[PDB]
Amino acid sequence: SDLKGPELRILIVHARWNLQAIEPLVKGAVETMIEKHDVKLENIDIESVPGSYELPQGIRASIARNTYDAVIGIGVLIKGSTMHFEYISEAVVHGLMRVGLDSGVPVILGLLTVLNEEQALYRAGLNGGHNHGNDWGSAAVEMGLKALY
Amino acid sequence: DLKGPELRILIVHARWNLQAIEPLVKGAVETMIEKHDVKLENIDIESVPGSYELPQGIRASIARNTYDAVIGIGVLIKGSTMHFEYISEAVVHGLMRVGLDSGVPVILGLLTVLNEEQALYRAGLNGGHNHGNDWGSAAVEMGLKAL
Amino acid sequence: DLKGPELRILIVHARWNLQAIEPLVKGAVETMIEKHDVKLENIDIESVPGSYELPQGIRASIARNTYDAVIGIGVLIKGSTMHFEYISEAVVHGLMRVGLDSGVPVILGLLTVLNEEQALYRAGLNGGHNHGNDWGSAAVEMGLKAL
Amino acid sequence: GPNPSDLKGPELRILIVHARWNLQAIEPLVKGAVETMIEKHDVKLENIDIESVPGSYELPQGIRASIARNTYDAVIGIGVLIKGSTMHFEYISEAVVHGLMRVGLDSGVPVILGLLTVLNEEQALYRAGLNGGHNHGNDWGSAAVEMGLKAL
Amino acid sequence: DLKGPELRILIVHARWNLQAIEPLVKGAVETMIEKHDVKLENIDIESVPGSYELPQGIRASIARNTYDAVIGIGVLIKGSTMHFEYISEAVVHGLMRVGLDSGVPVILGLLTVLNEEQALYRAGLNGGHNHGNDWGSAAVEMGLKAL
Repeated sequence: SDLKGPELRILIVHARWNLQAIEPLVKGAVETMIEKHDVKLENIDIESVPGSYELPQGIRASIARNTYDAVIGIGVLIKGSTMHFEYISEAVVHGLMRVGLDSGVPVILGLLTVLNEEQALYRAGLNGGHNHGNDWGSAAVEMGLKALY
Repeated sequence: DLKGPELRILIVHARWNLQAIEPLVKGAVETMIEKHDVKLENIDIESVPGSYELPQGIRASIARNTYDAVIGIGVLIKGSTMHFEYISEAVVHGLMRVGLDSGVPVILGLLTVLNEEQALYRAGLNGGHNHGNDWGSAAVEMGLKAL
Repeated sequence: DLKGPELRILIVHARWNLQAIEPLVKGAVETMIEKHDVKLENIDIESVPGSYELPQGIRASIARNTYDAVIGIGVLIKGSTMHFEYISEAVVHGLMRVGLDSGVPVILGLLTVLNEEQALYRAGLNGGHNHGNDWGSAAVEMGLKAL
Repeated sequence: GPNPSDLKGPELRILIVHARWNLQAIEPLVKGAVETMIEKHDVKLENIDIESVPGSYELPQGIRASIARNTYDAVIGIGVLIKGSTMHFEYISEAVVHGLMRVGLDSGVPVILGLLTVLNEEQALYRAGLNGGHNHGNDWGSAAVEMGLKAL
Repeated sequence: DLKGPELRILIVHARWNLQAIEPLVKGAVETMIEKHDVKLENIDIESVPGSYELPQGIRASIARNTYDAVIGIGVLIKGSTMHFEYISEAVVHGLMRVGLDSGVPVILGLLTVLNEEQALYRAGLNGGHNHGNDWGSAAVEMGLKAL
C-alpha cells in the first residue's frame, strides 16, 4: 500500500477501559497514517468514551458535528465471569457497522474481543505480537479515499 | 473532575430483583451528585416491570421530556429455560437502538449474570465494586460530550 | 395496586401447544380484571397460527385499532433441529421492534423452553407460578405509564 | 399440536418463493403448500404465483423484489438448510430468518417461514412428509391463508 | 440457459488470504463470461482491506454506479479469539441489509471456515468444487429476475 491521503480527515474514538492495550493501538494507528500515508497530524481527531458500549454512540454524535472521511472505533473487551462479554461484544460490533451504513462514513472496527489480557496485548504489538492499530490505520486511509474518488 | 450541574439525567430501572437494583440506582445517583455536581432535582428516576420494558420505557420517556443522558438499569439471571439467553440479547440491542435513534446517550446498567451472588457482588456487596457508580460517571461524561 | 378501567388491551396468542397457552391467556385476563379493574369488553383476544406470526399479527392489529398495551403470547419448545434456536431469536427481536416502532408497549408472553414440562410449570400447573398473571400486570402498568 | 382452520380464501393472491438447492425436499413442500391451499381453503390455482431463487440467501431479496411489482395477500418463503462442515449453516440460517421477518414487517405483507434448518438430509425429508413424517408445506399453506385473510 | 450480455455485475473482494480469494473471483468471472455471455467490460472488480469493509464498500460503490447484481467475496477463518464469531455474523447480516435497502441483489461470497484447508477446498483446490462458479451463476439469475 503506497496510498497517500494528505487531505483526509480521520476520527479516532477509543474507550478508556484497559489502557495498557488501548494506547499502543491508538499510537500504532496514528503513526502508520502519518508516516506511511502522509496524513496530517492536525487532521486526526482523537476522542474517547468511558467504555466500548459508548463507541457507537460517541462516533454517531461526532460525525454529526464534523466531517470525517473515515472513522476508527477502538476498544478492548475481555471475557469475564458473567455473560456480559458475550452480549455487548455482539451489540457493539453490530452497532458500529450500523453507524457506518447509516452515515455513509467508513467505520474501521478497532475492537478486540479476547479471552484474556495476554491476547489483547499480543495484538497491540507487545510480547512479539503484531500491532493491529497499524492495520486499522492503513484501512482507514484506503476506505477514506475510496469513499471520495 | 467533570462537573455537570446543568445536566438532566434519566434513570429507568426494572423492579425485578431489588436486592441488587437498589444499590445500583443509589450508587449511580450518589456518584453523580457527590462527584459531578449534578443537582438532585435534575435526576428523574422511573421504573418498569421488567428488563424487557427497559427500551420501551426509555423510548417513551425521552419523547416527553428532554434529558442529556439516560441510564438503563436491570438485572438478568440465567434460569432453567432459554429465556435468559434471548431477552438479554434483545434488551442490549434494544437500548443500543434507542440511543442511536434518538441521539441521546444510553448507559447500559444491565447485569447479565449466572446467579444472584454475581449480581450482588457487582452491586458493591460482599467486597465487590458498585457498578452503579461507574454508570453515573459515564452518564455525566456522555451528557457533556453530547453538548 | 394499579387500576386501569379505561385501558384497551390486546392479546395475540399462537395456537400451537394449547395445553400451555390457555392457562397463560386465562391468567393474563383474570389478573387484569380482578386486580386492575380492566373491563372485559376492553380486552381483545386474537390468535395466529404460530409464534412466527406474532409480530406480524400484532403489527396488523395495532394499525386497525388503538390499544394502550399489547401482549404477545406463545410457546416454543426445543425440537430435534435448529428451528427453535432461530425463530426464538427472531420473534423476541421482532416483537421488540413492533413495540418501539409503534410506540405501543408490547409485553413478551413468549416461553422458550427445553420441554413440555417447563412450559406447563410456568403456566402455573404442577406447582408452578402462572406467568400470564405477571404479564397482565405488566400490560396495565406500561399502559398507564404510556398515559 | 398445531390447530388449523376451515377458512376459505378464493380471492387471495399467494406468492411462493423457493430456493432450488436440495430439490428432493423442496418439491414435496411446495406441492403440499399448493394442494392444501387449493383443496382445503378454496384458493384458485391462477392466484398462486410460484417463483424461485438460487438459494436461501436470496429468499428475502427475491420476495422483496416480487412484492414490489405485484400485490399479494401473503407470501411463503421455502428453503432447506443443512448443517455442513463449516460455520456457513449457522450464519446464513440466522441471517435469512431475521431477513424474511424484516421483509414481512417493512412491507406489511405476511411472510410465512418455510425454511427448514436441519442437521441432516433425513430430518429434511421427514418434515417434507416422506418416510412417515408430516408435510410441513401443508401447515404453511393454511398459515398463509389465515394471515392473508386477517390482513384483509 | 441464462444469458445476460447486457448485465452489469460488481465484484467486491477483501484482500486478506489471497490464496483462496483469487480462485473464487476467477471462477465467478469465468462462469459469468463463458456460460452466461456476460461481457468482460461489464464486470467491475473492486477490493477492500478486509471482510468487515465488504458491506461498506459495496454500499459506496452501488451509490456511484448502477449494477444489476453484486457479489461480496471474502474469507473468514476461526482464530484464537472471538473475533471470527462476531464479525462473521456482522458481515453476513450487513451484506443482507445493503441488498434489501438498495434493491440490488447481493450474492454472499463469504466463506466462514474453521481452517485454511476448508477455504481452499471450497475454492476448487485439492479436489473441491469452486463456489465462485455458483456465485457467478447466481448473480446472473438474480440480475435478470430483478430485470
